[PDB]
Amino acid sequence: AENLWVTVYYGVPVWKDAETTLFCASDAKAYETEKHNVWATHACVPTDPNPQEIHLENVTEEFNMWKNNMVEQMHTDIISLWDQSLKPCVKLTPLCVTLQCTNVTNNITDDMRGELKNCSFNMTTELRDKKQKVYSLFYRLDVVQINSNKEYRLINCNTSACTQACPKVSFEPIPIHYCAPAGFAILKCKDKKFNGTGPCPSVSTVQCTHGIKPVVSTQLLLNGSLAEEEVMIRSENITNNAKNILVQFNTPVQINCTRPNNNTRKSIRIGPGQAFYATGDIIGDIRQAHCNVSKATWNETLGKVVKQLRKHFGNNTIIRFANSSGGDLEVTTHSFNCGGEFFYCNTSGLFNSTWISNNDSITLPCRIKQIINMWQRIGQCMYAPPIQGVIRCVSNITGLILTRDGGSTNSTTETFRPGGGDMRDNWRSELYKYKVVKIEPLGVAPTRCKRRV
Amino acid sequence: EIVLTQSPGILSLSPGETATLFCKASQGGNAMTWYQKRRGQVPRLLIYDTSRRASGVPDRFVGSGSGTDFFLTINKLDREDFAVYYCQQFEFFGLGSELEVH
Amino acid sequence: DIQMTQSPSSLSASIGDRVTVTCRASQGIDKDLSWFQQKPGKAPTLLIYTASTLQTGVSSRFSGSGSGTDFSLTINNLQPEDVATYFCQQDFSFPLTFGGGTKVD
Amino acid sequence: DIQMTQSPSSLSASIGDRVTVTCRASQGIDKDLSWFQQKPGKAPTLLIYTASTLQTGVSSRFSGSGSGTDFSLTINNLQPEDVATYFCQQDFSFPLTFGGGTKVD
Amino acid sequence: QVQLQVSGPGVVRPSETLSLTCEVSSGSTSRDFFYWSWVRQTPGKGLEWIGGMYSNSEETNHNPSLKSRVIISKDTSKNEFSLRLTSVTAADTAVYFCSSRAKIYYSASYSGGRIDVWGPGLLVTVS
Amino acid sequence: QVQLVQSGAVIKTPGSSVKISCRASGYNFRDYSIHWVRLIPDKGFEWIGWIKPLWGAVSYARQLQGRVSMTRQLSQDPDDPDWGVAYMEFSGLTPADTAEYFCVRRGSCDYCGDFPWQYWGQGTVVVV
Amino acid sequence: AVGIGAVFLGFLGAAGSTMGAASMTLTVQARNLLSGTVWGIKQLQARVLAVERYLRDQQLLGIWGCSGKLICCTNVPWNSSWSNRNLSEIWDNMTWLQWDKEISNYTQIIYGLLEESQNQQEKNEQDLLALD
Amino acid sequence: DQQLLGIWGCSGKLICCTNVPWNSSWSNRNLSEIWDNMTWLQWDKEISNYTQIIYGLLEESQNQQEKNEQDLLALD
Amino acid sequence: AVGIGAVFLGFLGAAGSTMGAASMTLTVQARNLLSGTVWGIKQLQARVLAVERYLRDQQLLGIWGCSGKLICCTNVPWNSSWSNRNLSEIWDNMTWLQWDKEISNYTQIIYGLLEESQNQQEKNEQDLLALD
Ligand SMILES: *[C@@H]1O[C@H](CO)[C@@H](O[C@@H]2O[C@H](CO)[C@@H](O[C@@H]3O[C@H](CO[C@H]4O[C@H](CO)[C@@H](O)[C@H](O)[C@@H]4O)[C@@H](O)[C@H](O[C@H]4O[C@H](CO)[C@@H](O)[C@H](O)[C@@H]4O)[C@@H]3O)[C@H](O)[C@H]2NC(C)=O)[C@H](O)[C@H]1NC(C)=O
Ligand SMILES: *[C@@H]1O[C@H](CO)[C@@H](O[C@@H]2O[C@H](CO)[C@@H](O[C@@H]3O[C@H](CO)[C@@H](O)[C@H](O[C@H]4O[C@H](CO)[C@@H](O)[C@H](O)[C@@H]4O)[C@@H]3O)[C@H](O)[C@H]2NC(C)=O)[C@H](O)[C@H]1NC(C)=O
Ligand SMILES: *[C@@H]1O[C@H](CO)[C@@H](O[C@@H]2O[C@H](CO)[C@@H](O[C@@H]3O[C@H](CO)[C@@H](O)[C@H](O[C@H]4O[C@H](CO)[C@@H](O)[C@H](O)[C@@H]4O)[C@@H]3O)[C@H](O)[C@H]2NC(C)=O)[C@H](O)[C@H]1NC(C)=O
Ligand SMILES: *[C@@H]1O[C@H](CO)[C@@H](O[C@@H]2O[C@H](CO)[C@@H](O[C@@H]3O[C@H](CO)[C@@H](O)[C@H](O[C@H]4O[C@H](CO)[C@@H](O)[C@H](O)[C@@H]4O)[C@@H]3O)[C@H](O)[C@H]2NC(C)=O)[C@H](O)[C@H]1NC(C)=O
Ligand SMILES: *[C@@H]1O[C@H](CO)[C@@H](O[C@@H]2O[C@H](CO)[C@@H](O[C@@H]3O[C@H](CO)[C@@H](O)[C@H](O)[C@@H]3O)[C@H](O)[C@H]2NC(C)=O)[C@H](O)[C@H]1NC(C)=O
Ligand SMILES: *[C@@H]1O[C@H](CO)[C@@H](O[C@@H]2O[C@H](CO)[C@@H](O)[C@H](O)[C@H]2NC(C)=O)[C@H](O)[C@H]1NC(C)=O
Ligand SMILES: *[C@@H]1O[C@H](CO)[C@@H](O[C@@H]2O[C@H](CO)[C@@H](O)[C@H](O)[C@H]2NC(C)=O)[C@H](O)[C@H]1NC(C)=O
Ligand SMILES: *[C@@H]1O[C@H](CO)[C@@H](O[C@@H]2O[C@H](CO)[C@@H](O)[C@H](O)[C@H]2NC(C)=O)[C@H](O)[C@H]1NC(C)=O
Ligand SMILES: *[C@@H]1O[C@H](CO)[C@@H](O[C@@H]2O[C@H](CO)[C@@H](O)[C@H](O)[C@H]2NC(C)=O)[C@H](O)[C@H]1NC(C)=O
Ligand SMILES: *[C@@H]1O[C@H](CO)[C@@H](O[C@@H]2O[C@H](CO)[C@@H](O)[C@H](O)[C@H]2NC(C)=O)[C@H](O)[C@H]1NC(C)=O
Ligand SMILES: *[C@@H]1O[C@H](CO)[C@@H](O[C@@H]2O[C@H](CO)[C@@H](O)[C@H](O)[C@H]2NC(C)=O)[C@H](O)[C@H]1NC(C)=O
Ligand SMILES: *[C@@H]1O[C@H](CO)[C@@H](O)[C@H](O)[C@H]1NC(C)=O
Ligand SMILES: *[C@@H]1O[C@H](CO)[C@@H](O)[C@H](O)[C@H]1NC(C)=O
Ligand SMILES: *[C@@H]1O[C@H](CO)[C@@H](O)[C@H](O)[C@H]1NC(C)=O
Repeated sequence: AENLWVTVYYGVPVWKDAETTLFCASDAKAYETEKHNVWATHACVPTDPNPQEIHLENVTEEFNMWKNNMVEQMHTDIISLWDQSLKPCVKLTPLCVTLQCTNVTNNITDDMRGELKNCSFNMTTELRDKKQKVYSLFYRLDVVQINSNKEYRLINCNTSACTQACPKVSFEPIPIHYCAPAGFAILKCKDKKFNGTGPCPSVSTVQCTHGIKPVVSTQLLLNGSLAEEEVMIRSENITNNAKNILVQFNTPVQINCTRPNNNTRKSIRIGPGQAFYATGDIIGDIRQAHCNVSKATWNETLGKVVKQLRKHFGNNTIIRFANSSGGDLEVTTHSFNCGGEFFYCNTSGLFNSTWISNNDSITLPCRIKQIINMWQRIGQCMYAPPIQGVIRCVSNITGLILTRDGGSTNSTTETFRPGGGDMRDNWRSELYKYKVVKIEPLGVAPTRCKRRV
Repeated sequence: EIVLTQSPGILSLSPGETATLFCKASQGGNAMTWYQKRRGQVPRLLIYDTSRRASGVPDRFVGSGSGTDFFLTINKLDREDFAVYYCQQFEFFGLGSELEVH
Repeated sequence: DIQMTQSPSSLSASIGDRVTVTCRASQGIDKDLSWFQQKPGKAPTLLIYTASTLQTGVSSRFSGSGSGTDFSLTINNLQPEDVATYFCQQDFSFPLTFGGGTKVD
Repeated sequence: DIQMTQSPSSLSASIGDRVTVTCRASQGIDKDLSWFQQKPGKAPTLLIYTASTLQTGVSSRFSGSGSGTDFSLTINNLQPEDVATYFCQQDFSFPLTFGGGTKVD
Repeated sequence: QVQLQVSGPGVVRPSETLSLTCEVSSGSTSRDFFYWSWVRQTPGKGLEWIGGMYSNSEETNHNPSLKSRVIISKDTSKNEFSLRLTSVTAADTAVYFCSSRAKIYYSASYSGGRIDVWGPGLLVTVS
Repeated sequence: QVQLVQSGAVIKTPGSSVKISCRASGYNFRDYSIHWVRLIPDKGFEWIGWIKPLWGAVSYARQLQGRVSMTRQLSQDPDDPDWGVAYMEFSGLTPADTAEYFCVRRGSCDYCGDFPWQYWGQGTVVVV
Repeated sequence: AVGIGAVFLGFLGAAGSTMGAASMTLTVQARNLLSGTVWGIKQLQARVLAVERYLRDQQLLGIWGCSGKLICCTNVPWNSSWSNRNLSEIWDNMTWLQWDKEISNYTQIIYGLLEESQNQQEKNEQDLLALD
Repeated sequence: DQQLLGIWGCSGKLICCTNVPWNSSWSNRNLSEIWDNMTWLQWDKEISNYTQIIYGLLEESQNQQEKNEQDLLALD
Repeated sequence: AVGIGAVFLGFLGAAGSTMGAASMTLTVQARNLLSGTVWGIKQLQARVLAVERYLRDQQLLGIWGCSGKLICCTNVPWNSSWSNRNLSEIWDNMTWLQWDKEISNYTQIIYGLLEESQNQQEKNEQDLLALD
């Protein structure tokens, strides 16, 4: 009886840490608004109407959001799918051309600058012999002076032909659920005070992830998942100042953003079946597009993140907020996409505070670019068509991406600057709970039963 | 901030011998970098993560230690190995230990 | 409502006797009868569900027979941990009516 | 080194006797003992590996028992092809030390 | 406290509202559902079921022998099973148990077992 | 190989501003950060800052802010994606800043962090 | 019975539980293991990966003493030098992932012992039927 | 289909008897009329409501047979 | 034993050997049979072809007298008119490719005989349990 015999059990619940390819699955409600209005409304299996998470018992696994897989997979999938929604659309090959630009008709201030240049140019008609003279409106940030006369050109004339985005398809986010194939499972940590590294005490398996609205936001990540009860800061290594700090707070901050300039879409015929959508007349006043937050909720939430930031640096610490230090446009200013229109808004009015260890609304101006160089590819730029009417959007600032400055030489205070940097910092604020594990059945254990021959 | 302190300063030994340098940190819990720099030359990484040898590194360099106390041991010294050695935590630096031919 | 009568109120037996608790119903509750064990002062814990199936956790001493209106719980080898009030529960139709209570001494 | 003593040097038996060769070790060689058969003038060929496992090719007459320091080769139904010198080989530690030699007549 | 622990006031004034709460919990799945039930143990009568409700819906199923005088509510976020018995006289002096009502079935077809365990009660006296 | 080519050593006056270039070649320039470090005699090393050349996101040392500046220029052709240029404009020159400057890159291993700079330039001497 | 509840004992629900708890529910975990322009190629690669794994496990089981059963006794004695822990503490206390990380060194040896015992059982069964 | 069969009482055979009694409340039709007269599609559309219950009964009977077989070998 | 060598008896290593030599090693040859932008489509086609073959062979075995075993006796007598060579010369001398090219004409007939014998064994087993 003391001599035991081996037994193999198949279907034993035990998993290992693994790296596989999860498959996207959007909701069928977006298929109801059909005909290629966004990406993945036709290239995605429809969701399960009962996402079935199963709460476990007496179990503890160690997680790591920073060496995690499937954030890289989300990045690669969104980049490649973004590239895939440009091949049916039009290349602007006959548009990199000599542009005769003047000032826009406006009461000109010599100290300031007009942000619109009115450019007329030669364009080929649908017929190859006849060419026409057609005019349009652009911003300063898309044209440059080539070297009396004043002739301009597009800024991307010497790197790439800009694929015009299809005006049929839109850029609003829809929730994608990444579902694991058979043999794999997804574990989500339901602990409240979980800083995204180390053993989590209450995990639960699920077949598909929750709603991830994919936002394009460098600083001040939008439409995220709110924290449970308090502000939570997360980093891979706090004393590392080259590692970004993800701040996710509890109550959202409402932010309004608008362009008040009323624009006119005008079609120009490039060739047979080729349409170029330009800006026509500016109906009304020439104003600066901007955004608003509440003063009191911003001051309160900065007090909250100060209260949480003093847990990592001691109590007697002076915390100040200063603006971004410098770089390109979309890493020093916060950039986002308000319904197919790209704003680049100044965040100097927000990170301008100091904090000691004892009805109004902040408005901030923006710039508007039409051509973008998203993910900074070597030969891939993209024009964006103008859209009609006054454009406004309401969003919720959910978190921050901060960076501690290079403190040495007896630093009494510690300052924090905003900075977007890599886009993967945005996606790690949403896949921080989940991990992907491989189910390996067929365990083996001894018992006191030998097989009868 | 973090302050690094190197104990021996100048160490005068003979070739073929062994040697052990020591560094002390103010805040424990992180890794340690060991750098070698010869006389008037480009510096070169000896040890990262306090136990891993870099590229082009012979195994006679052994890094060890924990908490605040870190050791760098060189076994069977060569005349090329008589140089300056630095300890580094994230952006801070020590003042460098000098190895001299006795 | 469906009346449930449990008998006896108390039954006395020595250590190791097979005793029987009889639960009768007024109407067809065909196999919807539960058997519960309640320490005096404590909560009733489950013994038998569906009137013939042994619940995982209690021993094989608690067995159940009967059908329709009449059921009989059976205790083989009566134990000192069997000193408890027993209840038969109807769960066939609303409302939930339970037994009278059977004490073991 | 580990000394290996094989006994006897020679053993005489008739046709069909179960004989036994005793191989003793000075140290723990627990089951690392080989048994070899060598025709006079020819090469030793393998009989038993790991001191209890019959090698494929030789008959079931060659059996092996024992453990630790002491092992015993057993020949049931002694044959005319068993006229050979037998050797027990230690292979537990360096160096390889072998038996003394057991002749069958 | 233990699972299905009933707490609240132990003395109810005459013809006021008895209001008791009970530590309930969610199931192992979001697809699970319990039926939480108030049962009283009286010295005079036997065990008497007071009422209850599904964890899925908000409909209340109760014993009409109390003549619809109960307000059976729940808060799954706050681990609350609540009885608000109204017009409480001395006849409702009893030890109240709150019970979980569910089945333990194994795979998606069959029944496999029912668990109707109870938690330790709270004596409520009305005078 | 990983090559970091600096410019030659330069001699400046107090109150001027020195521009030091750092050309990197032999790897994908958009992936790895660039640090700047200094070496002063009888002071040891002292950290300046880093810049991620993917966007140009920078970070400076606290005691050198207002004086230093970092930019980059990428390689925009589908034939040579490897090389890239980093810059460092150091202003507010004093005679205390006579030192040897280095522009460095971290290693490419998995446990390699950011500060263990594997590859080093040849150094640029600045005398005021 | 009117008023009938249910706990939906779903896929992968006995992780932290003891061995004898998971031994009842393992059948549903074995059941759920199977089913589940470039994106179709990715999902196809994932699906055929899943069936590659399932067929690998079915073949690895099939050369052992059981073809399609889920519980399987063999004729190889449990070597006590592997884990030297007796019946009650491994059948009542220990979890599954702990049991995985306790004997993740002798697994291949166990595989080879099973295969050798099954193959010699095959030759013994073929020779038992030889004299008939 | 192979996996759905394999958790039942037969691994790869095509004919399979089990230890679950046929509940007469399902179809209440005797042996001759269902073995001589009725077609297959008719038999499909006659009991297309209790099929999953039959699946669960087979699975529970096979699993308790597994534990009984494992306990029969326990005393040996 | 210190000083321990090894011959790595690999996949497909008993070709020229006799039948009874390959009968021991066949299990590893059965084990290795399975595992192994347009190029992914080619490798995918090759991989699903390999599992098409493996599943075809498992099904073709399964309708016969064995489900997952590798050695299988049945109740069909060996017709001597096929090859008329006795036990020793086919079990000690002949190789496998020779044995393939010796009876590559009556293979389908043997398949049908196996299938008919297994199906009548199925009906006899079903009728043996009829009276119980
Ligand atoms: C964070 O999350 C919030 C919550 O969803 C987002 O807010 C929504 O953003 C989208 C995209 O900008 C808005 O959608 C657009 O709204 C315009 C205003 O119309 C609204 O009101 C009318 C009247 O009630 C409704 O009929 C209409 O559905 C909208 O609710 C519309 O004019 C737009 O429609 C145009 O484009 C679509 C594109 O497919 C065409 O189909 C239409 O025919 C039309 O041409 C568009 O629907 C939405 O209104 C916002 N919601 C709210 C409550 O404001 C944030 O945008 C998001 N953050 C970021 C950065 O994206
Ligand atoms: C169209 O745009 C033009 C700008 O090119 C604008 O003309 C400006 O109008 C204002 C008043 O209408 C002029 O007067 C100014 O008023 C302010 C308000 O009190 C004063 O503070 C200014 O004084 C400053 O500037 C003086 C020099 O102009 C200095 O002498 C003085 O010390 C202050 O620094 C000033 O008096 C203003 O001068 C003109 N701009 C110019 C360049 O002349 C016009 O009103 C706009 N029209 C419409 C319809 O919007
Ligand atoms: C983000 O927003 C911030 C503010 O919210 C914005 O900062 C401002 O930028 C301007 C120029 O970029 C700064 O410079 C001013 O420019 C005018 C132009 O003539 C000067 O006249 C101003 O001088 C006045 O103020 C001095 C100090 O009071 C006086 O000494 C002088 O006599 C003049 O009265 C001034 O130089 C402006 O200072 C800042 N604002 C602040 C508060 O720093 C920033 O530019 C935005 N970001 C980006 C990228 O544009
Ligand atoms: C910033 O903080 C993070 C958070 O911890 C930190 O990451 C960790 O770094 C260590 C290495 O420094 C990683 O490696 C582990 O180290 C522990 C402790 O030594 C051991 O369990 C393992 O190391 C063993 O193995 C090595 C090689 O075999 C031996 O040389 C060594 O001596 C040990 O025996 C294990 O590998 C650890 O995984 C990470 N953790 C996370 C969550 O990233 C990071 O290092 C910090 N930055 C700096 C610069 O210190
Ligand atoms: C962070 O906040 C500081 C504080 O204002 C900003 O510094 C300011 O930057 C602007 C340029 O963006 C400077 O304007 C200057 O205008 C003159 C006019 O001709 C021009 O000659 C200069 O070259 C420069 O453009 C302004 O002086 C400067 N102010 C201070 C106090 O430094 C900084 O831009 C902010 N950073 C971001 C990313 O917003
Ligand atoms: C941009 O410039 C064009 C000229 O190329 C302007 O178009 C002219 O506007 C004047 C003013 O009403 C008319 O008299 C002409 O007939 C227009 N010509 C054409 C070809 O349209 C245009 O108005 C300017 N747009 C803006 C916004 O200033
Ligand atoms: C038209 O635009 C040009 C720029 O291309 C303006 O020229 C300069 O503009 C800046 C700021 O707008 C002023 O500070 C300069 O004084 C302008 N230069 C001159 C020589 O005046 C120009 O003012 C604009 N307006 C007109 C009517 O030409
Ligand atoms: C559109 O095309 C016309 C025709 O080539 C361009 O007009 C010529 O401009 C050059 C330079 O100013 C003159 O030397 C020619 O005499 C012009 N020819 C004619 C027929 O007008 C014009 O520059 C182009 N662009 C715009 C904006 O009209
Ligand atoms: C995140 O939380 C974990 C604990 O859940 C922290 O990990 C421990 O931190 C202490 C220092 O406070 C160390 O002594 C332990 O060795 C750490 N354990 C492990 C497994 O890493 C971690 O430091 C926290 N991280 C942040 C950024 O707050
Ligand atoms: C932006 O301009 C358009 C004109 O192009 C405005 O649309 C007009 O709206 C009025 C009443 O609101 C109607 O009577 C006109 O028939 C409309 N014209 C066209 C061409 O649609 C539009 O309302 C403006 N946007 C805003 C916010 O005022
Ligand atoms: C941001 O926009 C929202 C509307 O989308 C504003 O909310 C309105 O606020 C006014 C008072 O200012 C109320 O009378 C309305 O009922 C609100 N409407 C909604 C839909 O919320 C909000 O005030 C704006 N915030 C800022 C800072 O301007
Ligand atoms: C800071 O003060 C809080 C009191 O709110 C205390 O809990 C905490 O330990 C203090 N931290 C340090 C580093 O002194
Ligand atoms: C920072 O705040 C001060 C006072 O609130 C204000 O005067 C200043 O304009 C702000 N900074 C910027 C860059 O606007
Ligand atoms: C394109 O032209 C702009 C404007 O002169 C210049 O700054 C940029 O370097 C050019 N790019 C290339 C790749 O030549």
